Amino acid sequence: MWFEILPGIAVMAACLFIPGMATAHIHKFTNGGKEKRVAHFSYQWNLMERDRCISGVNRYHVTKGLENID
Amino acid sequence: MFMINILSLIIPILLAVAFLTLVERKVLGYMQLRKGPNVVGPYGLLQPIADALKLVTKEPLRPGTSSISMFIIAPILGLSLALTMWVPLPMPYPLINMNLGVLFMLAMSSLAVYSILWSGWASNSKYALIGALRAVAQTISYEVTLAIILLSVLLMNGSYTLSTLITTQEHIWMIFTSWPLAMMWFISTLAETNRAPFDLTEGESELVSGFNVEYAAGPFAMFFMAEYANIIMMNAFTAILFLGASHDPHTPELYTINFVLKTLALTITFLWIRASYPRFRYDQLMHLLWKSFLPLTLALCMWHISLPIMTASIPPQS
Amino acid sequence: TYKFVNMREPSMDMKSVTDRAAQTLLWTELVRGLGMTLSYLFREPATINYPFEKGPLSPRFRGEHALRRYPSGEERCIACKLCEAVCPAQAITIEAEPRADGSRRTTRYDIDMTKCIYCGFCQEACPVDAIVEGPNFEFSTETHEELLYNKEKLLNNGDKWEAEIAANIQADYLYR
Amino acid sequence: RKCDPHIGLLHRGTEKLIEYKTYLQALPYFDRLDYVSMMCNEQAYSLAVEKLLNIQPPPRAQWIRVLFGEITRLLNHIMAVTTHALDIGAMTPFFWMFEEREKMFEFYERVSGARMHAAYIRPGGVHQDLPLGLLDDIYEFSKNFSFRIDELEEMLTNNRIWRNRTVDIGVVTAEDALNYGFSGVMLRGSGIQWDLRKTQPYDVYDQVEFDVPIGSRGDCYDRYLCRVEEMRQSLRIISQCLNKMPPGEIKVDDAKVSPPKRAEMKTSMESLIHHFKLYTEGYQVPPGATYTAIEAPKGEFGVYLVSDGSSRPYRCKIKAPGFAHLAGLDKMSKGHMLADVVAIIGTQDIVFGEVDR
Amino acid sequence: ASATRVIQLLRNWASGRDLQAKLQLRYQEISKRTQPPPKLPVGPSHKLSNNYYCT
Amino acid sequence: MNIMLTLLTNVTLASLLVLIAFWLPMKFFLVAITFLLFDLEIALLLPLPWASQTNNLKTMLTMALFLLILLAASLAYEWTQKGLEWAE
Amino acid sequence: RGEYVVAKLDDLVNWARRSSLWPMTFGLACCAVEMMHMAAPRYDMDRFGVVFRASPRQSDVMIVAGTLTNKMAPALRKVYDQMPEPRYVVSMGSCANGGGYYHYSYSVVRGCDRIVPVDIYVPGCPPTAEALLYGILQLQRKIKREKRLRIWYRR
Amino acid sequence: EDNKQFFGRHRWVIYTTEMNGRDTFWDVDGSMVPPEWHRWLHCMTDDPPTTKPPTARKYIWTNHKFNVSGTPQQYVPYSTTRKKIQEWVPPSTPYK
Ligand SMILES: CCCCCCCCCCCCCCCCCC(=O)OC[C@H](COP(=O)([O-])OCC[N+](C)(C)C)OC(=O)CCCCCCCCCCCCCCCCC
Ligand code: SF4
Ligand code: SF4
Ligand code: SF4
Repeated sequence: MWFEILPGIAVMAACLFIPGMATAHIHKFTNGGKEKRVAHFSYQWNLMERDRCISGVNRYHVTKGLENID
Repeated sequence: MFMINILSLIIPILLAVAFLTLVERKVLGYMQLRKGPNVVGPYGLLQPIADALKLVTKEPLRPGTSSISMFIIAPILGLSLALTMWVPLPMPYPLINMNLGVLFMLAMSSLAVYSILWSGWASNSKYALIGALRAVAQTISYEVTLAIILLSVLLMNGSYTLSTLITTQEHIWMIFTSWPLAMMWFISTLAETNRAPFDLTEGESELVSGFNVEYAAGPFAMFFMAEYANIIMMNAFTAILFLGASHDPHTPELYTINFVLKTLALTITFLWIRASYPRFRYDQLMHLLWKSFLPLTLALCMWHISLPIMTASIPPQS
Repeated sequence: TYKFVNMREPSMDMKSVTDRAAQTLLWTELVRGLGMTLSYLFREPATINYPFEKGPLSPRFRGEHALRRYPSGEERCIACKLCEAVCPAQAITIEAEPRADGSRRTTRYDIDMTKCIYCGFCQEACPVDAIVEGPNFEFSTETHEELLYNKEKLLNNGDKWEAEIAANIQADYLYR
Repeated sequence: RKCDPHIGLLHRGTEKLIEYKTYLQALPYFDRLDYVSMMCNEQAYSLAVEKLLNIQPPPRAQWIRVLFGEITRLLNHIMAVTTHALDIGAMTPFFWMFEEREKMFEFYERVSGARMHAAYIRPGGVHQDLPLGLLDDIYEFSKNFSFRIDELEEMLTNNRIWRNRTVDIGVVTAEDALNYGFSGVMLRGSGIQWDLRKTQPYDVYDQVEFDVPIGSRGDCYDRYLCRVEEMRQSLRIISQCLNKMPPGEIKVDDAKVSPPKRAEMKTSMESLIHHFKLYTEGYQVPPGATYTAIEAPKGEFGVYLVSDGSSRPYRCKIKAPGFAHLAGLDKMSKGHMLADVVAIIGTQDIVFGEVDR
Repeated sequence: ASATRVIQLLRNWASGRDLQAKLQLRYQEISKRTQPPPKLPVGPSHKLSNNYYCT
Repeated sequence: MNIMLTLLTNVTLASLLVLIAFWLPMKFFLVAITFLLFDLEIALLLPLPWASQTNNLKTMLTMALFLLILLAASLAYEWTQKGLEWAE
Repeated sequence: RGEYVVAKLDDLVNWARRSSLWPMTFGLACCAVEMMHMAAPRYDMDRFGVVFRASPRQSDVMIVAGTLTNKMAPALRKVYDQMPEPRYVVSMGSCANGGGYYHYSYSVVRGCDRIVPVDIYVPGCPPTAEALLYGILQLQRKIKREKRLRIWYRR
Repeated sequence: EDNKQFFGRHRWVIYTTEMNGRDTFWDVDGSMVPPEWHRWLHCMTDDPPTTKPPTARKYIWTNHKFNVSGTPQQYVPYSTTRKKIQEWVPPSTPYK
């Protein structure tokens, strides 16, 4: 037979699964069901501080839209 | 918050490294017509635990000719490097989104050779010293092709951001565009990772153990695990580079399944490739590298820089 | 009759050079090597599951000396000492003495397991098929002393096995 | 530049004890001389002794000798080719056809009763008879062993790694090779046109047909191919002898050199004495000396057996086929890389039982 | 023997040979381990007459 | 910070599990120098990806390819005058 | 209880060591080839721990296979001291056990006991390949009946 | 037995959980096969003891021992010959 290596393979897939879901789900939990807003250039950065400072709770992820302005 | 993600990344990486010893002795055997570790643990699920436990309970020998200061920094310098190298890997959304991640991965890859260099000096034996001397010279000679292959590949991709890899490689695998460089890249991975036909040091009889000639259980855990640790990732780096998957923002599960399967399959080929080829002699390594691999890589970099200019296909860095 | 080996000539035509150039650039014989191992991966293993599975042997197997006994009960060895003379390693040590009944019987029969070689000469020596090499190999030890066998151990080995080795010489004495 | 292959690390004064023992007790020494091709050593000793004794083995024994001589021939190049690859650093092509050795290794258990040191071929024929049905099993093994060697050649010969690491390495000119005392694969691989069976036909080897795979250049690779082609030629010799099995006895019909049958052992007085004396001191070998030499699957194996005329040998100097072969390590490694040294050893298949006595 | 069809064609293709025709493990072609009594022949000179050791 | 935290945690894990494993129980020069010169020449064309998006990429084409042929030229002179065929 | 705690630790350490030995080959004669068949798939040993890591420094048990010579005597010995503990030596075959077929010879020391402390003896000339697998297995059970942490607790 | 399986593996066993006082559950060993089944298991013949009982004799062991080494039931070499040089046993009482 040959499939006796499959359970050795399968446990690895479980181990490598943890980083993929964790760093994704932790992103969802730390962004409130969203993803971490990437900032590869200055614009993507001061955009966050614009959103972080307006939220009032000093969190960029929470966003206030049309219900905020009049 | 952040720290719980750190253990959630490195810890499963470390536990996977211990298990890779099992398949190294098992899938080789199932190709060698052997059985592989089966008696201990159900289907050999517990052999890596047995392997790792004596290495952390056997006597740690410090030869009198070995500088204890150098004897301890090197295994830490190796294992830690492998773990921190994982932080920019683009697992759906990478833990570290370094816009220069490609350079970041390559930079500390060069830092790896200090692990063998210092160990060869720390061991301080005639045969041991030359074994490391003509081991480091191999790894450095393979980094120049490593950089050139990288430089050509992301030239068509865009910037050096490792997250951009999944964006450029949207519809077609990048291998279909740089397959002459893919095998150029793959063999380069086979040499930096110190595996046959470039096992060389860790060769069970090439250099008996090379970097582990006098270096036995105890601190040797952080010097025979690190090489296997780079194996899973440098193949995974190839998986991101040429075999990129799809990532749905509403379901990152698909890309986790696809990438892990792709990198696990590549590691099978990596374990496949040890059990099918002899070991290159030292002169043959440089002859293959400088005089056949090095010129071809330069020509392909010639081609891959003009082609976006040829077809107005320059990629957006932002 | 004879035959060369390395007398193949490489063809210089456009076709032949193309295959060689393709082989060098696009590694094909390397892939051929890969295919050979991979086809063997899907080949069933031949790993005997010791101790539960045990390797095959033949009714002629040689090991673990053991004196036998006649169907009446008296031991076979009449101290004819051909085994002692034959023994190419001189592992046998036999001292004779006239037993109270009158017939011979060895008062000392030590065969040093770690001088013996299991060549099977000793059974061919004594015409009464007194000493034979049994089918045992499972007598590895942890002290050097217990390997040094004596008359008492040899008889105990004989009484222990006997029945197994009884059929062995029954199916092999025709060949001898 | 300069190489000194120091030896003695296994040395046993083999012929020193040979003097004190008689011929029959001397036979297990030969099986332990080359621990790779064991029964081939038995062949050399038995030929030498029965050459002095002026007694020829029965035809049934002779056709057994080539069948087992080629069985040992199958063993050694598996030992030689695979570990030479293991010397280079190839693991799996070593193991695959290593398993096939347990097939006729099991055959050895069927005949002699032991596995390695058979003690089967003796002066005056062969000790025991072939067990019933074993010849069919030999055919079963032979019919499939050709496949495994196609697996070896495909894995090793064509691959560029095997060539570039081993070809053009350790070349040796024909005149230098022969004048160095080399033999067998050392000569035939390096252009020299000579094989013991074809030229000096001992035993029934003349009747069987085969080819001698000599080489053109004579490096480690050429020797490696010479070994694997002899393997195919060994299969040919196995095919012919196995189909040439005669009706005949296994040992000479001379009770002064051959033990009488166990049925006759316990039936007749002459048989009782003849086995008794043959198993006390052995047989009286007429004085003289000889150098009966046959090709071992590694090289030329011979013995200088000089007998005083008693029941025990006087002096038996054993030709070591690797004795001269290991002497060439100086030049075959000269002008070559360090890794080529083990390649020289691997293609020589240096076995530390003969070069060290 | 053992294996299934789709596996056989997989290893048949990867090796370029028909392994099912002849394999390297014995299944049923092995001769029966127990065998009839082997009545051995006699010596060429086994004769009650004109066989003196003078010859 | 996060970068410093990641590397710091890796060192402690390596340090921690090292401690439990210690208390609980001219050719050689030429390959170095040739790599050094090639590696330094390699660093020149590392900024190539963004340089490929310059507004005068025609001049980039002449000169980015310039360094690459010099890489070949340096090897070519090295190869022909022995060089990569290291002393043996 | 304390004795239970030291018993569980003893089992955990013993089970690891017995199940994953890393033997280093010291074959010198025909005793090497037959053990080397244990590497062959017929009696695979890598099924349980014993693997190709070799590297005499990274070795638990040493198998001394073949005849031992006086000129081989010191070089083999210095290997044994350099071998880190727990070090056990396996005596392979009649020659390494007590000299065997060359007991009365000038270039062989009778047995490996005169050189190294032999923990296990495997008779044979050569011992059958599977018989050594038994010898390794009985050595494995020998480790199972070890009370290192138990004997420390009594102290 | 499994005749469909390939040679060698075609016959296999699992041992008793209680072998002569000492348990064999994680104490697997090859030295518990009795003389009767030492043949059939090893493919030394095709005649299982259930279908071919061994020749019954009085001196044969009625209970097959394992490898007694390690246990206090080991073997110790000792001279089985008798001393042949006796002393003078000097007589007592008087003085010269
Ligand atoms: C419009 C088209 C534009 C592009 C066209 C480009 C040209 C056409 C394509 C050319 C071929 C592709 C590029 C070159 C590749 C070969 C490079 C080379 O040096 O080859 C010769 C080299 C050297 O061969 P050599 O040493 O025998 O000969 C070289 C020439 N002399 C002698 C003068 C020096 O071959 C190798 O390096 C062999 C492989 C070594 C590593 C061992 C493992 C191999 C594993 C193979 C199977 C797995 C593959 C995995 C692939 C990746 C998967 C993700
Ligand atoms: S088998 Fe040979 S060496 Fe062993 S006791 Fe019998 S005759 Fe002596
Ligand atoms: S040869 Fe046989 S009968 Fe003679 S002493 Fe030895 S065991 Fe007894
Ligand atoms: S015990 Fe026998 S097989 Fe082992 S080395 Fe000595 S003679 Fe050779």
